[PDB]
Amino acid sequence: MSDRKAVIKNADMSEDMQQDAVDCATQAMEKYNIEKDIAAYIKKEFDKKYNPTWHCIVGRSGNFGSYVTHETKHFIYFYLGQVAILLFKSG
Repeated sequence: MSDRKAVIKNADMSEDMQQDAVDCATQAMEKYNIEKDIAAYIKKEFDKKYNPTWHCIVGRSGNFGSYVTHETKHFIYFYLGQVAILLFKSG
């Protein structure tokens, strides 16, 4: 019995981001309980403190495997029971 997954999938970043992401993700979920604010709070917190711009997006097993490339060259991917977050920099 575990109705609260919340796990990370993969991350090809330096590491300071998957760390600041897991935190900005934890605080984003603690400060914000929405889906567009978590992505707007992590995307706004990332670009406003990591240089524009990051693609902190959220979803639910929709189609994060045929429209997240954009030549990322580095990114991270979180999971939250039915939800899927994708942070990265398409700069």
